[PDB]
Amino acid sequence: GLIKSLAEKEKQLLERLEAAKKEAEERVKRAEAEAKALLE
Amino acid sequence: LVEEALRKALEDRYLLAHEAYAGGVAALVVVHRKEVDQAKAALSRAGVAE
Amino acid sequence: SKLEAILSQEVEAEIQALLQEAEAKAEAVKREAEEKAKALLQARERALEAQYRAALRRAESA
Repeated sequence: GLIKSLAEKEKQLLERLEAAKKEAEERVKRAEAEAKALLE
Repeated sequence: LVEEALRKALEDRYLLAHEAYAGGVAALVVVHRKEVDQAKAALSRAGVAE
Repeated sequence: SKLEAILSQEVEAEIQALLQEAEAKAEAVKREAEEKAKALLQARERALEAQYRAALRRAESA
């Protein structure tokens, strides 16, 4: 019944996953920007 | 007895907790969600109740 | 725990997968643009030159 351990790790990871998604979309949005410019 | 049921299913991939209140200890098994059937089943073999 | 170790590595592999996914979608965006821009420019150059060749024709014809 290690509790603490398992009850910290699940938080730490989670907000790292959240963050991943943001940086991720940004890359698409970068190419989107470039897409916009290149036509414009 | 339950601990044995759990031990067989869960191994060590559970960390197994109890807190007293007299007349027994209110108990938790924490397992992965994935491990859940095996854990519930350990209770089932035992006849211990939620 | 060993228990949380698996949770860590699992979540982390999703982090890695999102970024990777994103890159491919970015390329896909990228590749639209390239073709599109090119595709716009040719046809309208094309058209003007025909409107040129035809324009002089009428001139000459006068």
